[PDB]
Amino acid sequence: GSAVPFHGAHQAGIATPVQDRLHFAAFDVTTEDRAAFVALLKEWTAAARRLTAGHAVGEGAYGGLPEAPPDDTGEALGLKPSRLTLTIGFGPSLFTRFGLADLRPEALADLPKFPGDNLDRARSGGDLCVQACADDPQVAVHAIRNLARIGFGKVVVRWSQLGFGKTSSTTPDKQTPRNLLGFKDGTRNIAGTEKDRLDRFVWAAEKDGTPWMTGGSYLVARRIRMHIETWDRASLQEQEDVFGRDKGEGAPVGKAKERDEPFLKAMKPDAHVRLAHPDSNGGATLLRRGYSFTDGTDGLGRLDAGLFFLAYQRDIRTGFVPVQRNLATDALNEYIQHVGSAVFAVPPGVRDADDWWGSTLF
Amino acid sequence: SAVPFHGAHQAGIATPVQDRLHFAAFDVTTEDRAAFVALLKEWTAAARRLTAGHAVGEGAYGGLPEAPPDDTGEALGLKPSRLTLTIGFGPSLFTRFGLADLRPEALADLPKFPGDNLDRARSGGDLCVQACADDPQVAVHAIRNLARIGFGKVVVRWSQLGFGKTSSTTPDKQTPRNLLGFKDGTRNIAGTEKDRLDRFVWAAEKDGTPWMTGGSYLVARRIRMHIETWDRASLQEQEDVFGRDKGEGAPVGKAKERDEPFLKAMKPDAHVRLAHPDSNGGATLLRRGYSFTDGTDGLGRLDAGLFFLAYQRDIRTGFVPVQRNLATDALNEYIQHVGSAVFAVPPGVRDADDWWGSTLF
Ligand code: HEM
Ligand code: HEM
Repeated sequence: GSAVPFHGAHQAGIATPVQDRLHFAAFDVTTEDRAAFVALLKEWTAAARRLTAGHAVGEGAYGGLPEAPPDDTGEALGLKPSRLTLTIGFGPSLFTRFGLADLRPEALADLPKFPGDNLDRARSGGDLCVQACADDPQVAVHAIRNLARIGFGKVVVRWSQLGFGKTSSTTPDKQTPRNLLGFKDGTRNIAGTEKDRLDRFVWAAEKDGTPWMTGGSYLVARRIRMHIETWDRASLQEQEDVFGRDKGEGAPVGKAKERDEPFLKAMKPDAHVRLAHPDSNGGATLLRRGYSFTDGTDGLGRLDAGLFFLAYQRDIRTGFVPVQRNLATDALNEYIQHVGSAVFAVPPGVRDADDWWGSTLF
Repeated sequence: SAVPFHGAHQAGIATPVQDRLHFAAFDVTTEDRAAFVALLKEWTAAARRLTAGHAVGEGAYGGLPEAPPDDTGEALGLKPSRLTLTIGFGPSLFTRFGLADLRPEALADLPKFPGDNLDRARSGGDLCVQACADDPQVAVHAIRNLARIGFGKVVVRWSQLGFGKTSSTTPDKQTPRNLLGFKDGTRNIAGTEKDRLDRFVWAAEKDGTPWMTGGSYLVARRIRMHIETWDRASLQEQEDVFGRDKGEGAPVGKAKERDEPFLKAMKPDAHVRLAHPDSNGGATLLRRGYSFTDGTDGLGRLDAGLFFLAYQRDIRTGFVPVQRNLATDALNEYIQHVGSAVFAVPPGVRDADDWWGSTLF
């Protein structure tokens, strides 16, 4: 229930241990006033400082003037900080505004069309995003709700996504969670202690060619529907062939323990782990940080399940794109479909109580 | 860490309220009474396993490679997490299997209420399973696997995820707050009150339907909140809507949350005043609902609210009179009922040989 420090060279919510709950919101900007938008950014940062510490935003949830609405909507009163992190990102469409065209980073690449893509334009894109992660879903909702409220008239929510449970790990010393297909997800990720690997693969460096992004990262978000009816009638051998790990232990095929190193030649040629592995992609490596979701039924008598996939990388062109291209022949494609997509530039961290979100850009 | 599955009553009604909810309504697709009884028996065996934290059937792995696993596996390595599984039968079940004359009179259809805007697709249902647990993945895995075992005899009509408190960070006799920011549950029937449970919650044999003795009747209402509207109301408006202050949750004019309300100091259309048993001829409810937030609708608005669950000894003397009295509730300005269902929740599974529905079939 402890707090995660909000200030740093990097934003929390990336290398941070993965919290149990996600509330992800993408916003469109509805003001042309660059000065108004900057004011919003400073205001949102002040609220984030309170929220991540478990304090009410503004002057609190009650005790103000009786005839004025409370500053804080109040549903997180009495709750601990619950490891809340708030991570902000800027979509490519934002750089068409406030005369920011020349500042859009090369590494913020538009994604090409991928085979099987069936993207819903209304749950894709967005001028910016806020990733709220916490162990308590009420805490995450309260944060998004109160940010949107403060931004009323300058931003609106385009689409949002709640994840009821993580399917990723930045802490290999703790139990690896399972996704809704029943497999451990997160074994060979990048850990928050591997500061060398984070520099090489996650944080944008100054020499990369966009100085304001130094210390930031780039985020790919993909909403992926799972065909659980199809999956649930496949044999155990089929399911394990698709991945290249056994279902029970999550060990690479042929080996005994989850964390034994995969021997790719023993896997089927179209096995997910074989195709995604850095060694098959010129060393391309990703920080995976996704969550499971279910949004009711599909109206055809079945549950509707999926995975909200999130990846952080130093350069979308050298991270997500090569690996996703290599999955064109993935055996997993038979059981999933990508139905939403968006990319963001995640700026550097808020360095101290004088700094603010996006200060290096504006 | 676990809640016993067997008893005179089903668990998940008087037992401690768990942090998360996965509620699913099912429609029945078979006409064959025997095939349905067989499914009820299979479901009971699976529920025994799930509530103890074990996989269904012969497990999630280690079986014959050319066979699909009995259990879909996403709860491997998790704990029982206080999972309870509570089944109920909707009025429409009784049009099948020759059961028409066994429908309890207390399982009454709900009137249309002023301001209802009920989504047909998220209403009704031949039966329900309420899955409560401290880990949402444990609850989802239970619904996912019962549906799979039932495939071909039942389909999922609608499903709802909900959250209450998070018990790892929140003390347990701290009242949870709803998404309007007000404490919710202060004056409620507690699981410790055996006498009030008998008076108000459990069906008795003299009520008229012997096979329902020890069961209860369930009303589910999906209630959307107009969040953005609520959040623009003054603090005084919000407190006047309920008749309690927002910070402490004390009845107006009182000092503490648990001070008994003085109804005459509340506005005549305040929610607590209209819902209180003294304003409804003594009618008293066991509320056991959960908040929901499903995302955002087409207008950028927050799709969130209260998934209201009330258990009672007779719908006609429980939910119906109280809800009728809310016709003029000041709260109506900020909420809308958009889904509804009622269910007869049978008596408990007595022992290892018993099964869900045995007293009816
Ligand atoms: C529903 C969609 C997906 C599911 C169920 C899934 C499942 C898995 C599983 C079970 C593993 C093995 C354990 C681990 O090392 O984490 C894995 C590994 C991995 N996945 Fe996926 N995955 C999905 C989508 C994706 C996508 C879209 C990408 C990249 C575009 C990706 C990239 C990777 C990578 C890089 C690894 C680590 C391979 C290694 O280095 O050993 N996955 N995935
Ligand atoms: C979004 C919908 C609703 C919200 C936010 C809400 C909220 C509240 C709040 C804050 C209280 C006072 C604290 C407490 O004793 O629990 C309360 C009391 C109560 N409510 Fe509601 N309520 C809702 C719907 C309903 C409905 C539909 C019913 C019945 C049909 C109902 C019946 C009651 C009862 C019986 C009490 C106890 C009053 C007393 O005995 O002091 N509520 N509710």
